[PDB]
Amino acid sequence: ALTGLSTGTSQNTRISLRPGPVSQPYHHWDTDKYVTGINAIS
Amino acid sequence: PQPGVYPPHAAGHLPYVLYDPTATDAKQHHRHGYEKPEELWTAKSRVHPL
Amino acid sequence: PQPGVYPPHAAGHLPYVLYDPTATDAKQHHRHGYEKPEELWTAKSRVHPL
Amino acid sequence: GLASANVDFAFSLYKQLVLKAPDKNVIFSPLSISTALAFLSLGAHNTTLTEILKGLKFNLTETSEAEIHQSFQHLLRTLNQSSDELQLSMGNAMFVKEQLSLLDRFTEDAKRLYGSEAFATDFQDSAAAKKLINDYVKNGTRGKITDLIKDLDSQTMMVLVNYIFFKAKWEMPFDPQDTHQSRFYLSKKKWVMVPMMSLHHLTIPYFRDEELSCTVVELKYTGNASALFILPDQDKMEEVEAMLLPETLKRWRDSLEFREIGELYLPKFSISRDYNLNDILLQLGIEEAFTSKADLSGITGARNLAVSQVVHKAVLDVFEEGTEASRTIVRFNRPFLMIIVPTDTQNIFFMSKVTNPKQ
Amino acid sequence: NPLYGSRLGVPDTLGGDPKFRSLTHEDHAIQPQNFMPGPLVNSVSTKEG
Amino acid sequence: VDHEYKYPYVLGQGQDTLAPELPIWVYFPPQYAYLTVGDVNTQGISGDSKK
Amino acid sequence: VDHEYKYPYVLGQGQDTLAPELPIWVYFPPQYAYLTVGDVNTQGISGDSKK
Repeated sequence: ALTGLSTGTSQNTRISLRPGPVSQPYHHWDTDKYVTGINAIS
Repeated sequence: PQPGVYPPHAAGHLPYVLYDPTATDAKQHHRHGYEKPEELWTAKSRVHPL
Repeated sequence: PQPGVYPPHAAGHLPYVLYDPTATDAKQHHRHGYEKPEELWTAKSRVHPL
Repeated sequence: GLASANVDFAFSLYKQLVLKAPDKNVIFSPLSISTALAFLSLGAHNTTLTEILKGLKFNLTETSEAEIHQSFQHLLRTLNQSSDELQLSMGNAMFVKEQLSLLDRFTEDAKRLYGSEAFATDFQDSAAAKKLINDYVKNGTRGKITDLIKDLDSQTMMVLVNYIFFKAKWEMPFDPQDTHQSRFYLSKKKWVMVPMMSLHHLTIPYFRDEELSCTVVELKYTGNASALFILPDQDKMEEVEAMLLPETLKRWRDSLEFREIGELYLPKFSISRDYNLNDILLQLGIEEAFTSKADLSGITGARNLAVSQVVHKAVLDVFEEGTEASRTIVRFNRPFLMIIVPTDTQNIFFMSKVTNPKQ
Repeated sequence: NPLYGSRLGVPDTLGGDPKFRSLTHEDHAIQPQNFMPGPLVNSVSTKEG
Repeated sequence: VDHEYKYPYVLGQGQDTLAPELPIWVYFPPQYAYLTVGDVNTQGISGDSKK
Repeated sequence: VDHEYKYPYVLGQGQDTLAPELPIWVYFPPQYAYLTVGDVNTQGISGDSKK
């Protein structure tokens, strides 16, 4: 179903807010890891 | 020296170049020799102080 | 893309960068934190047709 | 005495493999090649048997070929006696020229003892021969191995097929929810994005070889076997290979002590490669059978048959829960060795060198 | 454009190694947004209180 | 027209790509292809190498 | 004088490096040092980390 940042009137009735604001990333490289956000677009 | 402006890496061999998949041992044969990088070409490689 | 202009590789860690040898894993502490590349910095990275 | 010579032959075969490909991924089952070579020996005579048994380090002054066979058949019987928790399926075979009548006695002996089945093969129109051999190998396995034979020459005389596939579960299965996308370092400054699976707060057999510059960890399977992962330090893989001997493997196995390792990272790779063993077996020490002088009288009794192609494909899967998945820090982000052995006895089920898990 | 799906992808399998699936024209609720909605501070009806 | 010589030059190598020697023949211009540098990579066991 | 701001700027971080507040005191200007980015590496078996 729906995952990540979403807004709506109920759990079933939402719209996704991906990829989120530009002020935050949705994927990067950690110290020893590639971390992908829940609000990531590919 | 500043960090090198690396050409982006691809899943199989190199991106944006037309190679022969049979020559390579990589498993990206579906692209038929022309490939895209698995990381979006982002720039911002050269760093400056704050 | 043209081949990247790679900074030359040092025998241990990175060249032309002062660092802490104790924080490294290699045993190349004899140069005391500042190292030069094992390969002389040669340029000629970008190529053109003949 | 069979197992020690098996390991020695395995190591020599792997050395020839790396000699033919210094950096490419290596994957092969020494057990599969051993059964294939012994089964080829089953049909030999005169000095061909002597040469094929000079291969695999066999002292004929003490050990006779019949007892070698019997030990192999006992090994297969024990392997097929295992339950479903761990299975190793092996299906090597021989495709004989249909223009020459194959020996019924040899086929019966192969079926009863080595379980391999051979039949007359329409090698005429080798394009169709490729199709039929691929169809047979696909029907044999569940679908693990396809396109095994790359090409067949015109009037190819006989071909030797060897396939294999493991199916086992880790004693400490990896958590798929903890599988992280990370970097695998091909070289000092060359890396590839590959998924690695992680564990934490676990104890496994572990050994840091300070006079060999490597690190050995053992991951046990739910059955009677296990796997050994060998991580050399940076730019020290070749030194490990040079001093890599069965006398090294025995010391590694006897020097495995449990250690509470903090985190363990292991690339999620499924290696699968096909290997043509003509030149490699020629360099190994078996050469007379490949030059139209095999004297393969056990096959038909006419000395008309010699080996032209030996193709082996070892498919082996390393995922979170094993095959076909649904403090001290160890990270396998460097090229590494992988040797699958029993805990009871030393005999190499699988052996691999991984340099690019993306490949 | 309601007739065309997005060239971007959204997660399908979660975890540390998230696989991403492309978007069709059927799943309009997962369409990515260029701009975020405005802030809301206790914007609730009188039925909650 | 490659005035700036941007693309590899394949003329003047003795190739059988020339215009016909008599004006009563039709010229079929050759298809353009060139050779570039690369990395020699072995093809598995056999030792055959491809650039 | 770093008019071009080419070197890292460490003033205005609330450091005990200010000039003395009384004119009768002598200033000892602080030694210049700065922090930069790097790669965090774990110290093998010991488990410690260093940038």
